Amino acid sequence: PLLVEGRRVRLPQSAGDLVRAHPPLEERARLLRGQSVQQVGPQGLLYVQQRELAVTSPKDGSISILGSDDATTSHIVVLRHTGNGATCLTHCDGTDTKAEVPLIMNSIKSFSDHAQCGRLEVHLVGGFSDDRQLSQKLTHQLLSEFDRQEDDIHLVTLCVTELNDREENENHFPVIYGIAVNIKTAEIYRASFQDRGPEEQLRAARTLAGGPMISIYDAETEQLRIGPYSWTPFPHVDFWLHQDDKQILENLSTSPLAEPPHFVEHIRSTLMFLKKHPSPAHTLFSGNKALLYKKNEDGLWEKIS
Repeated sequence: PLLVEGRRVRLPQSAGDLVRAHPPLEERARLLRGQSVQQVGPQGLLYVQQRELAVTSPKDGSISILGSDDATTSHIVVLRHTGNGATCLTHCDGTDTKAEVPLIMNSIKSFSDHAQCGRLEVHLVGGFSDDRQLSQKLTHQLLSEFDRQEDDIHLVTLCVTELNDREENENHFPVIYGIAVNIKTAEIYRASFQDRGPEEQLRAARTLAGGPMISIYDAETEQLRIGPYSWTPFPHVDFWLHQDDKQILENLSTSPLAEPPHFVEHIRSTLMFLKKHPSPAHTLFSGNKALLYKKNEDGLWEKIS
């Protein structure tokens, strides 16, 4: 079940009510929202896209920081066992939360040396008070699915939906769009990411075409493993490529007035990828082999094999 200050959470309950009733949650939210955003560079970074999961631990010699950005109505989730340091960062968008929380749980529970030290801690950030209730629904689903687990999960950070909301000109949008977690130090902090590779377009197209949550990183081999992926041709991809920025925002975004400024440019490059690669399974991959990337000496991703 989900625990706050060592006791069970009553669900359903709004995130704001939870935070107001528990001073540790309120202080964490105040401090997190108050941080200035750090521009996290590529060294030791694994950037996790929407509908992806990455897990590793402090003995990883390649990755020291997990991060995700652009959480508009979606939530970034961090589950950490403070004893062995196993740390999973996930960017959930409400596609199938009941399937996705078990994936996060199993990614951490497989690490042993877990009984003698530490505990399971969970952190949830993202979203805002959006007109379509998408963030609030995601918050409820994540809290409920974690609370139905048998193991004790201690809720440490909760900065979602109404807690993550700001207003300008009667227009609401998120405060925190992105966070990083340092796996060695356990720090979780506000962050933005300019270097989101590798295979940024392939991975974005996989999710725009409707792919489910996937785990992208093999901590044992310190290998990023991309694909093989498959999809059918994206409907009306040429038509959407010919629409103007306002039409793309209103129809291809969950919240047209809350997206970050580069949203349309990002989706145009994803649509172009889909247009160029309507059937990637046997054109972008060989013999069903994943594309393999490892960190090089200077902390950048490099393709192997």
